[PDB]
Amino acid sequence: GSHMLRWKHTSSLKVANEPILAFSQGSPERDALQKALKDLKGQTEAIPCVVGDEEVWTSDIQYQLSPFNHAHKVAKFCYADKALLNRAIDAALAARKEWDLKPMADRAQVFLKAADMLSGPRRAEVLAKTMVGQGKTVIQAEIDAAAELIDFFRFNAKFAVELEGEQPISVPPSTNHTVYRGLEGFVAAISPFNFTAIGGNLAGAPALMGNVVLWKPSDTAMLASYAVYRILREAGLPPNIIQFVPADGPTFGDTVTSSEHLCGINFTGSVPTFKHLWRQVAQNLDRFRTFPRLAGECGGKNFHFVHSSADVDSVVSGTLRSAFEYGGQKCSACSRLYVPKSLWPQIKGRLLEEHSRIKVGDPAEDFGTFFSAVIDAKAFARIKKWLEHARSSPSLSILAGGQCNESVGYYVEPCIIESKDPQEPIMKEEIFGPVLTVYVYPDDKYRETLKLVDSTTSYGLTGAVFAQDKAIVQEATRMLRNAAGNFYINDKSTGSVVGQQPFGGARASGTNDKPGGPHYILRWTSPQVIKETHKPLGDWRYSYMQ
Amino acid sequence: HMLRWKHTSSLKVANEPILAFSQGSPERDALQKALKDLKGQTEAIPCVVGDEEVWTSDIQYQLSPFNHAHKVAKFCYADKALLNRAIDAALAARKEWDLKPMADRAQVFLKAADMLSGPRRAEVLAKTMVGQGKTVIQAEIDAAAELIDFFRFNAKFAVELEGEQPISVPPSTNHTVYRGLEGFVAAISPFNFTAIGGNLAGAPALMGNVVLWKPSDTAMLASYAVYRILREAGLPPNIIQFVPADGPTFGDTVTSSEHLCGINFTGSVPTFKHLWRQVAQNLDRFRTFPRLAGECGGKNFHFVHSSADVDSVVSGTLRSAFEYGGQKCSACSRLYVPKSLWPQIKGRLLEEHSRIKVGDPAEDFGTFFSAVIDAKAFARIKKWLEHARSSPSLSILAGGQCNESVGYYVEPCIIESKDPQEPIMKEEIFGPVLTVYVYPDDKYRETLKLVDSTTSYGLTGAVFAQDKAIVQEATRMLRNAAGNFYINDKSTGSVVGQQPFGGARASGTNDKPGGPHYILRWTSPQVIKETHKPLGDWRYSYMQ
Repeated sequence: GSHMLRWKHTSSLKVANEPILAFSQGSPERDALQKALKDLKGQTEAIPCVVGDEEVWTSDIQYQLSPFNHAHKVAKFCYADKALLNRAIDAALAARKEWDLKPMADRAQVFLKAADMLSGPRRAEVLAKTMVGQGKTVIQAEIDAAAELIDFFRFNAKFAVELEGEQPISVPPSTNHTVYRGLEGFVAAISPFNFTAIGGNLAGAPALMGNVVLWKPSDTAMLASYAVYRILREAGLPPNIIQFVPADGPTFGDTVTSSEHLCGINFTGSVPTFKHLWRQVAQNLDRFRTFPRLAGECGGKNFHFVHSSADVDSVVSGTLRSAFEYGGQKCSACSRLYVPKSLWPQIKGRLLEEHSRIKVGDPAEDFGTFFSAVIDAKAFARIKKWLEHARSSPSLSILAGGQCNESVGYYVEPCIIESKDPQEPIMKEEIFGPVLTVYVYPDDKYRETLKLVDSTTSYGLTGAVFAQDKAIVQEATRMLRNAAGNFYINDKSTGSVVGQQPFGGARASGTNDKPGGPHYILRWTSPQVIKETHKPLGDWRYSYMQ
Repeated sequence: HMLRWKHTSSLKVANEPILAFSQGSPERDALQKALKDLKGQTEAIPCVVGDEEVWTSDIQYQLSPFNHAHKVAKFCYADKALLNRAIDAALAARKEWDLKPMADRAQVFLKAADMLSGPRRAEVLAKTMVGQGKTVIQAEIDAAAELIDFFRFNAKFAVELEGEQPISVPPSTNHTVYRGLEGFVAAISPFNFTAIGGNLAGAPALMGNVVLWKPSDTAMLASYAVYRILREAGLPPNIIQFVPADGPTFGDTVTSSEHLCGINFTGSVPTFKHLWRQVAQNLDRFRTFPRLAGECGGKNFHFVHSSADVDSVVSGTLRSAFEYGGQKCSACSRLYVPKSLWPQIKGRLLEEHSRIKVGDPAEDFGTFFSAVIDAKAFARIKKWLEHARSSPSLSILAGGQCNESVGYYVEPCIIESKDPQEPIMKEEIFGPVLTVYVYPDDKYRETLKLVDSTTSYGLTGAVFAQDKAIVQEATRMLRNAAGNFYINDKSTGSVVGQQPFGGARASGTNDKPGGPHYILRWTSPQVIKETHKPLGDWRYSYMQ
């Protein structure tokens, strides 16, 4: 009755959130970051595609510009052509079986080592590249390229190693065991400009689970994304496990959805693009060896709802941060504020006062900067068009800000707008800029207004309620159950922390796979169950048949 | 502390015993009585929307497979209008159900499980026997044990899922709310397991969803019995709508609703692909991205190494290939045998074959298996038998007969193929048809590669061998050839909580019903962060 398959005990991992640094004057991290910023001034990095260990250049040359000084080309890179993408697929597939068979703990080690590199010796580098290339301030780069990315790597490693301990029941005469296989084929990872960490997670989490990946990073985050890629390779990621393949979006999607070996798309970006990819997979369903798994996070139109019992100062500070940090370029950013008439004079006064103190400028040169330029010319143009809409629309009034200037960087001042119409298009459409719209509701219609918060937009990502009345908090929490996948009581709608607020929402906001939580990795494994029976089978007949 | 989170508890459950049905036993007496209760009976089964029993003019009949003159049920197809009303009524009931504590929803399923275990066991077994053509033991493992286990184990998994909570750090408290999906779920269940219908509709309902359940026409009698048990166990109105319907009509209607949030499907590859494509076509109409779960069949193998225990190969293969007429997504239909063992295995298979009784499972408990499910299945299987008679690379070694004059009767059939790539080695027949390929002993490794490469499927498979090195090698080589992989056991008969069931390649999405993660497909988590102290400045210290 000897067991021919032997299963080894699996270990556990102790991890904690990466501490956020203060960057106080005289601190080593402030000095190190200033040096790293200086190291990037006037520099352009030539960033190749990487397939296996080969640096590959195509003729389709592209540039990443510094958002706050667009004369500065921070990187020159190139778009992979269809030939290179297909070569990358073939090479990844040829490397997959060995990587998938590697113990989970050994794959995890790569990510734990990368996390330690990011935490210590490479922190200043990835922060500086995120600041200069994506226009983040010190603290926005810190929470993203350091803390969040590090946390994704450590927490997903923990969740993955511990997943192997989730095993079925065995009853004599048999032993049952679940093998957490990677997906058979390759995964396409498509990451956004606004968080360096998201690129690391979109490519990294599937790789952790035994997959091979073609990673198309965001053009406007290339410098920091490549830094992360190199760190993973230095941390021991073998060749052909993650292919670094910047590419034209449509071209990339066409190529990966045309491969019989596509097994997943891990996407963060626009609703229309996610839908397009979903439709391409559906169109090509007959060619795939298996059913591809699509994961998408697709944005929001997020709210701060204020009840008359709210702490005014908390509303003001939390809303200013949520609406304007990183120029409002977060899928979680507050863009609609609902205020009761009774509190509006106080809140309006405070918002306008604090608004006048917000500094917009160069985040590398002036650490006094609250936020800097938006990401690129396309974003600038879109935001400018909304500001013009606000000026023309009778129902919209600009209370503060409204200016923009793209002569040196893509600079947009923080803008506060009041709408008399809770259904105005500006209350519905995601702007991805520093543009806050306020709707003032009569206190006596708070319940009807909560229904409007829930029904006005197509999105379901984040939202906050500010209130100190328990009954109201309970009621609002029930009414807004599906209006936000990340819901906040007396805190701002942005700044989810890995392991604390797993992030994601439904409605138009995506598939809600909750990166940052313990279940996200399950999308990237296809379990097999093995039953070994240790005694001979008896007769095919059953006793009741006699 | 505006929000207080009541502590969650654990739930202890064990597998339901499989009963022996020995002479004089309470279960055998009860089953015989229940079978007698069904003889000559036709139940008129309505659509059920809320508590309303609804009849349309589109009358349909379920026939007893082994005696098709016996109409075991008269039912009707829900039209587009009725399906749309069912959606509307379900959606209006959803919020209250979703807000009900997980433990309270679980209680309905635990009560249903106890009913199925005891007072309703004979009923659901008998209805599965008479309506779907199962023998006593096949009905027992399905309508009792598997269904009871789905209900108890999913309840345990769901209650314990609420204990999976994030880290809280002062001054904030974080909590995950495992919300049901917003919208309705369409459950589309197959004829071949009463339990699967219960799971496809029941698991999403457990997680706070509302469901339109289209049961299989050819399993209507037992499916409605399960539905009624759920309602009696406390399932409120409009949580599961009982809506038999024409397949295309049902799919067209649910995929046309802006409120579709999931399809839980078990059935054919082409139908699943069609539904997937309908959802993709209508993406712009949906309020959210619908979640499709599909289990889509297999072309499953038993691979024999020369060191195998021959008697185990023989009994395991006869069971896997022929129990319930081979009408399992897990059934062995391709057997690979080394030349050195073939004279033994051939001789034993052919001798035991002659002893297999095919007949009426209600009247003769000596029956190994009975008629296949319906006229369409009979015709498809006959086409394959005719192909075997035509093809020069295929030889019928035993069986090959069929007769639909009284029931849809197909004898067990054993075929040898000289071509390991013959279409019969690739395509799912869903009948009692076993094809054998004999390989030279010294080419076992090349043959393992063929096991992996020949078909489009990835569901079940077994290796019979008593050599550790060979088992380790085969296990590695066949890693993606089977999502349920067996060493020295038959490829069918997965048990909830022991062998979570499913596979990839063309076999579906592999969500592993029967395991702890399946329920995650039917929840959309929300995380609530409550901060207990006023927020500070919007400025940061490093800015000063």
